[PDB]
Amino acid sequence: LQYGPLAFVLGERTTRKLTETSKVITVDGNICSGKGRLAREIAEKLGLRHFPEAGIHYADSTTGDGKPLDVQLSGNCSLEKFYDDPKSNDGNSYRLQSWLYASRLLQYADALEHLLSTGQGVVLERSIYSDFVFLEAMYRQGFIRKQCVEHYNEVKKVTACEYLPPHVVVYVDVPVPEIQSRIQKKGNPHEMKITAAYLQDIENAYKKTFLPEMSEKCEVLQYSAREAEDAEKVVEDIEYLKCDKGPWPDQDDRTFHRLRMLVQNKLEVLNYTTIPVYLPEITIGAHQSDRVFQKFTELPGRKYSPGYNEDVGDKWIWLK
Amino acid sequence: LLDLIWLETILPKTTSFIQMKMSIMVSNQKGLIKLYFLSFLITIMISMTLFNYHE
Amino acid sequence: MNPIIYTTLIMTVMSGTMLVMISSHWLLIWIGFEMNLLAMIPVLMKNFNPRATEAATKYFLTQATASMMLMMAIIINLLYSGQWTITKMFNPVAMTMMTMALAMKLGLSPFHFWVPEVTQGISLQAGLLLLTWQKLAPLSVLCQISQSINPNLMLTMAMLSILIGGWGGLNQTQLRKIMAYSSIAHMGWMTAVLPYNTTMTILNLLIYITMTLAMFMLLIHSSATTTLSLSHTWNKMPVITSLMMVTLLSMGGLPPLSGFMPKWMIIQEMTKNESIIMPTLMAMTALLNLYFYMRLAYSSSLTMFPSTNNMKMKWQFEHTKQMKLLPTMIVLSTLVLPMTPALSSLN
Amino acid sequence: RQWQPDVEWAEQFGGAVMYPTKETAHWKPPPWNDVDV
Amino acid sequence: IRLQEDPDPEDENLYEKNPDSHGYDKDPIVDLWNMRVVFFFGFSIVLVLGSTFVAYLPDYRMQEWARREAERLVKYREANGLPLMESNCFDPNKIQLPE
Amino acid sequence: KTLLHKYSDIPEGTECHRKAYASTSIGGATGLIVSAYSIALKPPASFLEGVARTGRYTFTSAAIGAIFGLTSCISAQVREKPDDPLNYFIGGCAGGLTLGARTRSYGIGAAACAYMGLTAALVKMGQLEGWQVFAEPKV
Amino acid sequence: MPLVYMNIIMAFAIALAGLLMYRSHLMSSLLCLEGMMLSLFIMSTLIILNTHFTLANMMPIILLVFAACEAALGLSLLVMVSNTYGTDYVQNLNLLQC
Amino acid sequence: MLKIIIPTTMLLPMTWMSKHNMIWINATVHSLLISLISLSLLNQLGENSLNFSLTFFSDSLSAPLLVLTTWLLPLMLMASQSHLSKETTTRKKLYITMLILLQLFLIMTFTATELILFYILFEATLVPTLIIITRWGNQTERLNAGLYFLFYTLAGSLPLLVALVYIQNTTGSLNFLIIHYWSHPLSNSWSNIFMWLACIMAFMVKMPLYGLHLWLPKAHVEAPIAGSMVLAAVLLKLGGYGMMRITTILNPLTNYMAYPFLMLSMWGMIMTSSICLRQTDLKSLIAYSSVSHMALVIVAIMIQTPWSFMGATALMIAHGLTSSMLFCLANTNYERVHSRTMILARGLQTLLPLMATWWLMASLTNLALPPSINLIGELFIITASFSWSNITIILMGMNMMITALYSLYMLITTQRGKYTHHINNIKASFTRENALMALHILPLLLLTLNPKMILGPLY
Amino acid sequence: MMSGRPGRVPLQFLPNEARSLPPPKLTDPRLVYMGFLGYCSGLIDNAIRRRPVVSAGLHRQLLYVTSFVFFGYYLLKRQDYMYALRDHDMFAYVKSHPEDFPEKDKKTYGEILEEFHPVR
Ligand SMILES: CCCCCCCCCCCCCCCCCC(=O)OC[C@H](COP(=O)(O)OCCN)OC(=O)CCCCCCCCCCCCCCCCC
Ligand SMILES: CCCCCCCCCCCCCCCCCC(=O)OC[C@H](COP(=O)(O)OCCN)OC(=O)CCCCCCCCCCCCCCCCC
Ligand SMILES: CCCCCCCCCCCCCCCCCC(=O)O[C@@H](COC(=O)CCCCCCCCCCCCCCC)COP(=O)(O)OC[C@H](O)CO
Ligand SMILES: Nc1nc2c(ncn2[C@@H]2O[C@H](COP(=O)(O)OP(=O)(O)OP(=O)(O)O)[C@@H](O)[C@H]2O)c(=O)[nH]1
Repeated sequence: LQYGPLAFVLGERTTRKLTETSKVITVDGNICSGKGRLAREIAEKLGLRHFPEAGIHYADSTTGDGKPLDVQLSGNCSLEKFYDDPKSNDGNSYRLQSWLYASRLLQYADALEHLLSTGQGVVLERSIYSDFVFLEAMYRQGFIRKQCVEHYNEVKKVTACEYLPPHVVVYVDVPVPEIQSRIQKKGNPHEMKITAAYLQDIENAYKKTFLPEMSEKCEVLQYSAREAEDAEKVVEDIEYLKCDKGPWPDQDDRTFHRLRMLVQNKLEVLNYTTIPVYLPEITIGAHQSDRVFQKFTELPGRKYSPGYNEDVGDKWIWLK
Repeated sequence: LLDLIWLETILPKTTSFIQMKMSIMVSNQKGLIKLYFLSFLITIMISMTLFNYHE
Repeated sequence: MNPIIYTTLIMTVMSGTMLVMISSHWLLIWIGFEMNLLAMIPVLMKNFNPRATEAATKYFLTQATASMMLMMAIIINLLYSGQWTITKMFNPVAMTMMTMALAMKLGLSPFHFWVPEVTQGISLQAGLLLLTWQKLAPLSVLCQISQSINPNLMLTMAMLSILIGGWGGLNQTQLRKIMAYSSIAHMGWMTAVLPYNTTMTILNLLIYITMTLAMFMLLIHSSATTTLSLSHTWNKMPVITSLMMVTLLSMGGLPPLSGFMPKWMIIQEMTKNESIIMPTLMAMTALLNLYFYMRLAYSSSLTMFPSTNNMKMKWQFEHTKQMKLLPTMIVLSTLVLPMTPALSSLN
Repeated sequence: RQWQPDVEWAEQFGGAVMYPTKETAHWKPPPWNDVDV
Repeated sequence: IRLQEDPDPEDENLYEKNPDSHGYDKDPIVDLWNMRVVFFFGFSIVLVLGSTFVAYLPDYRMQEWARREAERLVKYREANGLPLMESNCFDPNKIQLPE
Repeated sequence: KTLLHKYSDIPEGTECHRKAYASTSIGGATGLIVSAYSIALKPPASFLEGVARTGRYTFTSAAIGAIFGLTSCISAQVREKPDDPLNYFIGGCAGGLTLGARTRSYGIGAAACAYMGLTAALVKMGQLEGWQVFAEPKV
Repeated sequence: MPLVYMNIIMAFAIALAGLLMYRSHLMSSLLCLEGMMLSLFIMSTLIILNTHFTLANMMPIILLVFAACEAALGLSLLVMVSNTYGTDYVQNLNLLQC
Repeated sequence: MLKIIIPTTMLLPMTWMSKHNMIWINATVHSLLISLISLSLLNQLGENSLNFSLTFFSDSLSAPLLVLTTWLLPLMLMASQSHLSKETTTRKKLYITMLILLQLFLIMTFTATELILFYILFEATLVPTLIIITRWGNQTERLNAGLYFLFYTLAGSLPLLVALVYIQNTTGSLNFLIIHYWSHPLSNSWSNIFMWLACIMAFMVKMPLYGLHLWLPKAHVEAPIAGSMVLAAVLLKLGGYGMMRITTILNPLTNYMAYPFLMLSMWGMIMTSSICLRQTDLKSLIAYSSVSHMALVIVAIMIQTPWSFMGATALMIAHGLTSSMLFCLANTNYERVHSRTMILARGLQTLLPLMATWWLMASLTNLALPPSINLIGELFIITASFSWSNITIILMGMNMMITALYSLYMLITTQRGKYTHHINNIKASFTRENALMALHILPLLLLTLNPKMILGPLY
Repeated sequence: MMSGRPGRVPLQFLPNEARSLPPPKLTDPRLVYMGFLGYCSGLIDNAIRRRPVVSAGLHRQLLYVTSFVFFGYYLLKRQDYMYALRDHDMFAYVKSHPEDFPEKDKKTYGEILEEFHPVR
């Protein structure tokens, strides 16, 4: 069976499979800093498990067929309409932040779960600790309401506390004049009007709290735009640390068993993201929720438990 | 006056009010261990006492 | 806790309870209660959160106090008769003394203030152990000494427990508090009939037990800790709320939903003993338990409640727990009313 | 469509104590995760 | 926008889709079949053969039997001349009066 | 049950002063028990406030018992029938009215007459017939 | 029943009352706890020796060796409640209001 | 009786095993078939109940009531596929399951030989009715109604429980037969009075009796249409059925310990019918009408008179058929206008010509127009009550006067008058609504020809 | 009650002297009732695990009814035992203490005087 209490009793450990390539290396920074491209190179050369930026459609990406579901069936919030209208009365602003943080948290569990079951380090774009900077900046510009800031906090406090912090964060320090020049190079029809003040408020939010917070919990390795392009230098940089700070170095098989218990169960990881705090942006009434759930249930695969859907061709269902 | 003022207040509302009124007191314990044990001490004392739980 | 450590810990808790039910010597009885307490505390202190530390401290203080208060009652029995067997005690003071000590460990009389709080702080899974398995050993001893019990004291313990059980549960929102107050009310129901018939106490024990795991482990599967958090379960798991509602209806004791079987037989047995005001009062105030039972049933399945946007995420993934013994517990706690003449099996 | 409870209905059932009083007005609902040389 | 709830639904006029709709179901063919089978096992099967069944049930309360024995009693008790109806039913000879 | 035995020993509708005396002792002791519990579960301020709450609860309970004791006995004297449960009923309502005076609310006093009046009739009801609230194990 | 026999009995009653009401300190509460077993150990000892219960002399030592399991677990709980809250003061155990 | 219970139980898989849209058809046709088998029991032998086994028995009292329940079962099914069609397959499947579990308990209740077996199923009808009222009820207050309904009848039923078990240990057996043959005179001791109160109060609450009647205006106003009729058409009669059955051991304590109930009922009918003279809500108007007619049966039963009993059962079933029907009338108009107020929808005879008729002889049957068995029921009670006391007619006669004024009043306000100007969504009435009305009217007037099949055992 | 019956060996589910009773028939209505309970549990089981209620785990459905029907038969024998045991020592006490079981006089209603209460 999967990792259970029986397996640990009969031999299944975690420290035996742990090795040097067991570092959580989160790449973070300003919008349009090439951190995503740099993360691929770091994971490629180090042999680390890369993790692409978990968007609105990451949860459906991880389960089912991985194909994106309809926005009504997943998220009910689009970064496209987000950028188009700042203060939409439908509350696409905060609803996106809560859903995106949920995908970041889900991605974090996949990193730890895969790391503990295989022993290969992980690199992820942004992080569950890299998601508060946006909402804080989103609050300063009035992109959300004040209670959105509060509701995001207990969701973090109830959830983010349980998981372990990373070891060496990767920062691509890119100034405002560069990313204002960089955004127009792509030409997608929702990023061409990103308010410069928004990207301005992203970086100083990183300055004041982001680096200082994890400095006591992990090493911080900053890089400029030039210092990030040469991925050869940073590779040796991250291989010359100690990661003594944070609770990660002190980790016996006792705590490992509990952590693998929670990440292998893909319900408790995201259980508290639905904390019953009724906010207008994120609360869905009974009628709308019921109709969408019927739409979700009638979809293939989700009708029954996985491996129990005759509509896809599951044979031997009478004896499974 | 008769149907949905008095007859709904004689039986239903009076019982509902009494149950709620006695509910707000019996469930509003202060959580302090001192008063809990002191409440036991009365119960232990008086139980072996004036109710004559010996004859 | 390492699973091997935890498994052996549970194992001695069961052994401690088992020793109580199979020991003729009074001293061995106190040993079984001592071992049960000795290993109950670490199970509560598994999550290691301040509420758990609060709950364990309260549980230990009241249980240890009753444990040695129990030991004092045995010595007085030795002081007045020189015996050690559990047949019928020989000193009226010791009768009340141990009845108080035994009862406090069940949390029914004014000696019950720990029960709502101790289950609140500790986790739900360990709560199942506290309100199901830790309630057989003291009941086992009480059945053995039911001959010498003092009816005046014991029935006063029953009335207060049912009255406080219903009244306390009306004002609570934390569903853990709901369960404990319901458990106290059920405890008063079973505890009233020991002077009359021990067999009916046993039947009330199994039915109440199966009902508690049915409710508790369903609550485990839903992963909810408040009424509001339980409300959202309809969106993710509509089925769970469907059986959870029928368990609540049975928990009230509405026929033909089994759970009315103990209340029915308890009323009948006391009625044979010319006690007829007593059955009526407990039966009348049994409706108090139904009110918060319906209230919990109302905002879980009967009426859908405003869910959350992130709840759509939960639909994609599936439960990993194999919910062992959950299905047959629901059926055994909801449909066994026609199979009532199995009372003879207990005798 | 039939009536369905709204957020106001939930808040009526959502307090720490369903029957509030001045003796319980200051009370606060428990944290959701129970965590308080 | 308060809550993300669906707007009030619009009442569906069954005659709008099919003018010959019959209020038993949206789908016409089974809508037609529901009528034929509700009327059949209802207006006809139970309301007619059921009605004559209860109407033609054998003697209820033994009414006819009560009449037939009745005149035999009167014809007997009018022929002899003793009163056709005694005041007391149970024979006082068979009874034991206390004291 | 010596305190209750005082009430039982005095036959109804005779020797009213002692009948009231027994009722006062029953009321005062009952008021003392609840007052002690209230002090315990809800600790008040400095002891003078504690005895002040004790003074209220005992005085209310003693007053309820006293007036109930008088009415239940003097009425049986006037109406020349001691077995009638109505004797306790008026006394039950009479005692219920005092609670409204002590609590300073007509509604609470009206409710007490409605309920305590009925229960007092029921308490006398069992005494006449022979009801056992706490029946010993018989079968 | 001799004068001394109930000199222990009241001592148990005084120890029980001392444990049944807390003044300010959990250690002092614990002190009344094993004080109660001391009288319990004591009271049993007179009974067994007086009655010449030649085989019951087992019971006292195991009464102590098992009351220790309570005590050992007892302070070990307090050390937990006195390192999060810092103080063994028992009025800080009201965090479980709701 | 297993020829009825077994097919009813086997119909439960029948619905759940059915296809997507065939659930309504199969459930309706087989329930109608079950009704036909129920009519096989109308023949009651001379003076003996049709005792089938120790578990189940039937006499002329439950014989009309049983077939009323089975006949009802299609009618809720025929009255439900309007608002239920906009729902998932499971929830519609669940709804049918509940009513069938409802009738199954009702079938078992009326046929039960043992008072305890009577008792268990008698309260058990709460469980399906409660969920039906709460789940699919189309209102907000229904949540309070469910509590009001459940506790009120249970608050009387629980004291009943202690009464039966006391009889079992004292008298011996508790079945309907031995009690009748071994009946003994009940003394006047105050304990016997309380047993009389316990053995009676549970049945009066479900009638209801005036004062203990506030759970009808709550439940009926916002219950679902299907659940509204059964609760109105039989569940009230369920309290009635126990009244004849259990008043076999309460003699002669009935004579003295009935005056408060007779005074509460004989005055309540005037008061409750005076309610009906003015109601803003049509469904509330019908619910209070059921209180008055049921209050007649309480008077009928409590006198304990041969003529009174036959009038009681005749009115009991007759009221149920017409009260259920009038509730269907409310559902139709409420469906078109999406409201319950009287004056909102008016002058509906012009818009809907046939419904003007259906609501018309529905009112006449509610009016006890002779020879409709509503008259043969009410008129019998007057004669029995008048023999009991000559002043009963002053009150009970005045009921028929008050019953007329409000009965036509809803006919005047809704059907007659001028059409409402703004209302324009009233389409032609579907044949389902018209048929359902006929399924009620025709058996009523058809049964007028043979009242002997409704006059009960005392006939 | 039987508690300490003279010869009740402990921890004995179905004592060997209970075999003198007629064993319950395989098609007993009580016995098959909990075969339903096993079946009724079967639908519940896969329902929680989100599986086709009727057609899924036919082996699981077979186990639930078979396990229920097995433990039921032995439980039913125990049920018949004690009730028969309850009746056995019952009658034995009657002819062991005849003084507490007098025979009431069989006097027909011809002499019995039951007062009649008219109802008007
Ligand atoms: C005692 C009185 C009654 C007490 C109990 C009352 C129960 C109903 C009311 C409960 C109270 C709350 C109100 C209802 C809430 C329902 C919430 C719910 O979960 O509804 C939706 C849910 C979805 O079900 P789903 O997962 O889609 O599976 C369908 C079947 N595949 O729906 C479901 O999960 C329902 C699925 C139904 C499956 C039943 C299967 C039955 C199979 C029968 C086989 C018969 C074979 C016969 C053979 C004859 C020959 C031998
Ligand atoms: C025939 C023999 C007997 C003859 C004498 C008659 C009987 C005894 C006297 C009457 C006893 C019943 C009447 C009530 C007595 C207690 C009254 C009392 O405690 O009042 C204080 C208080 C009520 O006021 P409170 O809610 O605090 O609001 C104000 C706050 N500032 O109280 C409370 O807040 C708490 C709720 C009330 C106290 C608990 C219940 C007390 C009564 C229990 C039953 C007593 C039965 C006595 C007789 C039988 C036994 C001997
Ligand atoms: C909402 C309140 C209730 C609504 C109204 C319900 C009906 C009113 C009466 C309720 C009576 C319930 C208890 C009756 C049990 C069965 C009665 C019975 O069998 O008769 C006995 C009547 O005897 C009784 O004492 C019965 C109880 C009398 C009333 C006292 C208790 C009931 C009222 C209080 C509890 C119920 C109200 C709810 C309170 C929250 C005869 O026994 P006996 O007294 O002759 O026995 C032999 C010997 O004399 C010793 O007993
Ligand atoms: N809310 C939220 N959005 C995020 C987070 N991380 C990334 N995004 C979104 O990811 C999208 C792409 O980010 P960009 O920085 O523009 O991506 P890029 O141009 O590839 O540049 P790099 O991120 O530097 O690789 C934007 O919509 C961001 O808001 C996060 O933690 N929270």
